[PDB]
Amino acid sequence: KNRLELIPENFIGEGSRRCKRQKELKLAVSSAPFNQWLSRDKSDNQLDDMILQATEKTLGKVDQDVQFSDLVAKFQFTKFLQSKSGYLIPDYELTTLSTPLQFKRYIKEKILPSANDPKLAYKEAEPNAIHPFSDNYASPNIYVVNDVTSKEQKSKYDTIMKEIQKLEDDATRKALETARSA
Amino acid sequence: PLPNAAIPPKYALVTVRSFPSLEPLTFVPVPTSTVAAPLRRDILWRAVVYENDNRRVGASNPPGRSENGFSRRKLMPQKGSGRARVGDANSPTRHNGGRALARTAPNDYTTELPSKVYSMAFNNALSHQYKSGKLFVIGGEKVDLISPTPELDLNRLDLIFEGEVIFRKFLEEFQLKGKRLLFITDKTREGLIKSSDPYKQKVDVIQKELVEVNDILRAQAVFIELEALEYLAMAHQKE
Amino acid sequence: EKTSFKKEWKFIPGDRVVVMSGASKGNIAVIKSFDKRTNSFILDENG
RNA sequence: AGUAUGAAAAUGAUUAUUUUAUAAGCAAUCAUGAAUAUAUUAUAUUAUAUUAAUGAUGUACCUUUUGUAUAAUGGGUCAGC
RNA sequence: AUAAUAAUAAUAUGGUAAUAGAACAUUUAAUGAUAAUAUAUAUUAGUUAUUAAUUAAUAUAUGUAUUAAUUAAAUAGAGAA
Ligand SMILES: [Mg+2]
Ligand SMILES: [Mg+2]
Ligand SMILES: [Mg+2]
Ligand SMILES: [Mg+2]
Ligand SMILES: [Mg+2]
Ligand SMILES: [Mg+2]
Repeated sequence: KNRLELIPENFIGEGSRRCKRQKELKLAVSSAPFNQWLSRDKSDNQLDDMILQATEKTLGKVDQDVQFSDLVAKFQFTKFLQSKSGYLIPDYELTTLSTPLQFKRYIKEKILPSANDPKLAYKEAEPNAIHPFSDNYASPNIYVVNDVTSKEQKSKYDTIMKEIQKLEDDATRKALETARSA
Repeated sequence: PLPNAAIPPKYALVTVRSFPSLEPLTFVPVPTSTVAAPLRRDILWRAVVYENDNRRVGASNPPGRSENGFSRRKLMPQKGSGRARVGDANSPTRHNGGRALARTAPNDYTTELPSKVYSMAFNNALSHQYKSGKLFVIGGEKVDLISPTPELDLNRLDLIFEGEVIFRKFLEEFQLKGKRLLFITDKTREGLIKSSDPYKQKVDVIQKELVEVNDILRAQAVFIELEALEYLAMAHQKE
Repeated sequence: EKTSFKKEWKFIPGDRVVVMSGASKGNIAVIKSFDKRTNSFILDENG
């Protein structure tokens, strides 16, 4: 003789087939057999030693500024570099660059900046994108207003409000309890 | 003499991989003409447009004053009415009538392109893709491998059904969830297609012989068999 | 007449039922009768 | 001749601002007082907007013509085609 | 030895029939971020040598562009029957 409320504890059935499937898929994704030869991503200090390590692995004690001996060796070097780094290099780049030092330089130029600053990264949808800061304009009068998405800000605000609610409400509850006690 | 008269580089290295993950096995040297051609966008444009034209259905069929339903009766006498002159009620001048210069049944929008030009365009597309670094070649049986092909993963470009899960995992790994991709395959890898069909909207799976320039250009990342690639090269050679 | 079903219903007048997604969502009610044309049920005093 | 929606116009009534009962003609443009309205920099000796004081200038538009204000052709207005 | 912009000097810039060159609006297809602090349409006042677009305020939608741009095309622009 009451309204039960629709909480999943009261439900008993083998339905929600489209949700169950999704859940299963998620589970599978979480634990699946896969090579994954690039787990952690490469800081510039790391890069500095990484190249050396690669050289040691491959060709032994040879100058980094000097060219590769053979193609197989080069391939070996490059693969190793990729694996240690986390970021795979475009085949064109591989074809072009003919020395470990050169490779390192390329890496520094290209993949390092996006690793440190995440919003400075390359989104394909806008290839002609530009990312200016107030520092770039060498003058006090010029400044760049921060691009914080009007969604993110909103979310933050909401979170703050929630936190406040949790706090003040909790305090009130505590007070009430105290009153009840004495 | 003519100074600065160098000889051009004739080859370019494309790293062969293994398609569930993508672990580099070998370098293969492919000719410069099919993978490092300078970007001639106008040639590309010629191809793409041509392709589009050929793809048209062309079913614009409004009724002309001939095909429109009315009778041929002259609605009003020539004179005596004090009104404007009228013929049959099919004139495009009147709201219910036919359309002037109507387009009729199957409209043919097909155009021609020299085969050589088309081939060049194809090559150019491939080159562009390679330059982008969004060309990925998969293969093994045909060439000597430097690193040995790993276990639990093959070189066939093939895979609830488990395959789908694997595909999903691969996508997750390679940061190419939302973006469109193109699998150029040597034969009908049915399993692969089955795996991919959940992500059908963003996934093209194409048989070798039927790959289009548009399809390559459209695709944000292309995955091709080594054999298929070779075949393509042979097709759009030069001679 | 073709679209209406005839059992082929998921419920029968008499049995007890929970109603959700309405103004009285989470309600409990006895289903008193059905309207065939509309393929719908009428619920005791509630719903 | 589907269902929603509808500050689209032509068209009607009404109210407000303004001009108008010694003034004559494509009803506009330019000059130029005055009155009203709005304006979170009207600081004002302010700025915009509206409005047929008053002055000057000003033969509708198309078509066809050697040539049209023509009293030559065509159009009641608006919307859609 | 180019392009874009800005100078200096010069010459040229009425136009029917007609020829030539360059743009914009609308709609569809290919590619395509983004977001209710956004967008679309409308009204009013601004702005840019201005058939266009943009800014601000206002009103109505809509969990949101076939959106910017480049192509391809057109049932692609109406006071004149
Ligand atoms: Mg005259
Ligand atoms: Mg008349
Ligand atoms: Mg002229
Ligand atoms: Mg038309
Ligand atoms: Mg009209
Ligand atoms: Mg006009």
